[PDB]
Amino acid sequence: LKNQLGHLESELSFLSTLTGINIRNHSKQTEDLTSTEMTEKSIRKVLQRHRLSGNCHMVTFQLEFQILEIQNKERLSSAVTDLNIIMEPTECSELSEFVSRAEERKDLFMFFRSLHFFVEWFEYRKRTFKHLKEKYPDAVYLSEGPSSCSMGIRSASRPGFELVIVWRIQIDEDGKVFPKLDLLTKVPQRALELDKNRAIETAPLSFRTLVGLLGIEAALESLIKSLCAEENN
Amino acid sequence: KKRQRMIEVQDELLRLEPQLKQLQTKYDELKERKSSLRNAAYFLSNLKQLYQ
Amino acid sequence: MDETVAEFIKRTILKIPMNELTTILKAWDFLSENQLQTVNFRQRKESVVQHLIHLCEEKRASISDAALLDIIYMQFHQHQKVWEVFQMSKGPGEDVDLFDMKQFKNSFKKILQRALKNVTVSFRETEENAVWIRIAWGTQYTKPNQYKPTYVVYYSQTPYAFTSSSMLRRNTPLLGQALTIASKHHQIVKMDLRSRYLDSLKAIVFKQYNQTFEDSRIIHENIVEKERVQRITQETFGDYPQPQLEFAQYKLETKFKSGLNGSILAEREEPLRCLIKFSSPHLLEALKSLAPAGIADAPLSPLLTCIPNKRMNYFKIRDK
Amino acid sequence: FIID
Amino acid sequence: MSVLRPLDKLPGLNTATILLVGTEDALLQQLADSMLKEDCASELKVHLAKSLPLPSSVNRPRIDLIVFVVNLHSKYSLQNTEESLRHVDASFFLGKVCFLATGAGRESHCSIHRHTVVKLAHTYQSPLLYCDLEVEGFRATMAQRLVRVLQICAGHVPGVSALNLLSLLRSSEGPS
Amino acid sequence: QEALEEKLENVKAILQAYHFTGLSGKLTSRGVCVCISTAFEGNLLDSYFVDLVIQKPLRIHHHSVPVFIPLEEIAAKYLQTNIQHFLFSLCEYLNAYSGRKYQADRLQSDFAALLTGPLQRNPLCNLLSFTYKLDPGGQSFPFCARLLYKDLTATLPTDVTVTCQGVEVLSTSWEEQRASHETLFCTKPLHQVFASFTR
Repeated sequence: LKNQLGHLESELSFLSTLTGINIRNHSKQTEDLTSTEMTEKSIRKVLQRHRLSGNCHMVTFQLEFQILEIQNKERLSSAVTDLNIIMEPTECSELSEFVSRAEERKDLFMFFRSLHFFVEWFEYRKRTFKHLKEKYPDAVYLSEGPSSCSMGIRSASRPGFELVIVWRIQIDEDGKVFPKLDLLTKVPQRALELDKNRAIETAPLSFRTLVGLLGIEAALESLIKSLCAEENN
Repeated sequence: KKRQRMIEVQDELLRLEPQLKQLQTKYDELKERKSSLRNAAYFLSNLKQLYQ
Repeated sequence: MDETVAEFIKRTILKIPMNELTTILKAWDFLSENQLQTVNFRQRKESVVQHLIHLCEEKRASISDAALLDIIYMQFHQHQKVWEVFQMSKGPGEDVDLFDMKQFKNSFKKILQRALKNVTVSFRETEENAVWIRIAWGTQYTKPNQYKPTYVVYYSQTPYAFTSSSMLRRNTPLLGQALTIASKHHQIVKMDLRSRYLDSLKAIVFKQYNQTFEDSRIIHENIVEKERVQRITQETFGDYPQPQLEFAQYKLETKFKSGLNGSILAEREEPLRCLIKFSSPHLLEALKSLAPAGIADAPLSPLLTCIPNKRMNYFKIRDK
Repeated sequence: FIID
Repeated sequence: MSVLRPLDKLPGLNTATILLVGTEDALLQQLADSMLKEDCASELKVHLAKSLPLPSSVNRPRIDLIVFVVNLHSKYSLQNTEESLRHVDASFFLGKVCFLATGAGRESHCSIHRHTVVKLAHTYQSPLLYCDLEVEGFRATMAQRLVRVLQICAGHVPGVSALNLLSLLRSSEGPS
Repeated sequence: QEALEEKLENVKAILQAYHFTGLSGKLTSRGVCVCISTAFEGNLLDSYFVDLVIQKPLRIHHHSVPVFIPLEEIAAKYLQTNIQHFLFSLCEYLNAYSGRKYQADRLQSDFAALLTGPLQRNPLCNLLSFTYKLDPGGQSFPFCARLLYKDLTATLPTDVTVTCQGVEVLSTSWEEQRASHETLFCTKPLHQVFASFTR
């Protein structure tokens, strides 16, 4: 029984790296809802309440759902009746609107595959902002750290020219998770008459064409490096 | 010999469909690539001359 | 009423036995059920030919109604004809396809009435949306080939098709490209695999039927030999149910080279041409019993084990 | 053993 | 090493054995099961072999009898037997090697000559017997016949030795 | 022994819950076999098993997924550079595949008495066609709706073309009705808009 547990823990170690979800504790509860009316082809009602206390790669979750199973001799169906999400305050605050949508839609399989895709773009963000901070420590400053809502670049000796980059995550009803890269500029009114080519009006639309052609990280490193290296003064 | 003529032009009809279909999409991509690269070279030159 | 299409009505009564004669006529569902119990099925078989020909006269059957009976007769009897496979290819620059059954039945009808002037086209829709197509080939003058039909099995979403071997081989590029245009594809490849069981050829290709899981006085001294000759057959074949293939032609152009003889074909540079056919039923679980019999080697050759995997049986072998 |  | 000798170790106390050498695994198993039906006063230990030379096992007893079950419908049982009698000693051939040619009842589908196994036994000085093991009535006559050879080769009777079995099982054509 | 059997049932409660999260599977000598369970609007069904090898390169042996969707071009692209992205894409393909089959079973069970004429269904359900009748003011209106899909990874429609088989020379009620069906087919699923038709 130490050897029969020893290959099941390898199956727990394989599915924690495959599905990305480690379940810490689980409870099993059986309640019976068998009706007391006599009829032909009698239906056994199986109500199973489960508590899923597990975590993702960085965030945790808590589930409370019951499933009413319909056992009948002609057809086989089972309906998920009640959903409940017990949430904690985390380092992201834009995923709370999906909590109210999943409670109305009552599809917990949409809740499991989209929040792992939410961390899959967020673990890309932890590898990108580690690269952007340690390479340029004097120009790229992050206000809430790498778990922020937006990032900006600020020059050291030039305190008036800034460029902020907002990276939001929106989830539609098609089951996909898509980012949205938008640019906002911080230029005061003294350089408005010094610019006559009007590139600051068409500045977010030219920034999204660098995303679809060069990439996400290749567009972010092009706005940091080409803004620099003016070493005449 | 006309049914053998009809079956080979129809064989040449399916021989000529997909490679001008995929080079229509590659012409649509390369026109989208050049119009994005010229608008980004106009954008990056105007932002460095704003920086000077 | 034409006589030559009425000969095909009395032929299919003669080609069915009397035990499954009630199975075909209830699935044919054109006659009402009060006339089926009126005709006595326990009498002589030539009276069944005479009684059913009055029922086909007063209900005014046509050439599509008599070919509707031919599909149901060949659905429950799939053993008389072989089935070659066709492989259609998806073109580049495509992500999704547009298929419609009303768009399929007119585009396949107009592609055969344009090429030849006498082509009989009949359709039947079955379970899980499979279209069953009869083609009767007429050349330029005669009413078409009624005694020798040609069947096309198409499952309405797959690029794989099960077409029977016709006796007119000159219309076989015409039948292949006509399925290619009406199903929105651009390339037809005749893949070389054939058998007499249509239910086993949909099990070996579609791969949805192959796996169904969720005293010390008689002691051997061959401990290292006994479970070595069966461990290869369990990790490749196993005791699981397998599809049926009864034919495999092996075209060998290989040479002869061995370490035992030093004067037998030691100067030959010419290839030794061969062709090896297998003619035995259920061959995939017939070759697994030779390895515990001791008449075959426990490193079995991969040419006999890639037959459900590589999805053909015609192989061409090159060796020095 | 290749198959052409 | 991988050699065979009939005299290296101790036999035991009223315990003999038999080395069934053959290629068929279902045909020699029914011969091995039928020898345990006919009871005797000795413990029988049936060994099943594929082809000589055997692997080097250390839990083997002294071997009293090696039979070579060849098939008359198979050349694979003959070509393995020709490789089997190369790694043997000459002290096996003093009345301790018997032959069995199976398939002698069917003279319509036979695949090797009857004179070939006579010439194989004449130059090697071994007795040759014919039996068909497909019949259960013929197999019990065969399973009786393996016991009374094994009573001679183990030395369970007084006065009859292993080379006395070779002199009784001689075969020679008439000189006239 | 009671400490190990308590820890054995704690593994058995988590491995029961791995079927409830969508993807479960045990290890095999012949690779790994992963069962994928799909659901739509709180109603689940049977699972489909996909066998995947461990050895290099990654080859496919067998799958209980039907071949109505092409699995060859997906496994040449998504299986090569990633492992968990290929399994979570096919969990979204089969939920879109069982999401279209859930709407076809409901249409032939309860709301088949409202439709007239035969139905023509493809197993991919990329193009649907059905003709129904409603009574908004006491007159039967035969409405023929064709539902074409533009995104293969979704459940909701994109291309909605609703025509009328009967008369069309009337007031502005049917033009307001045809504008009402095109908005309630794009932003509402098909089982909830049939229950609104009885309302």
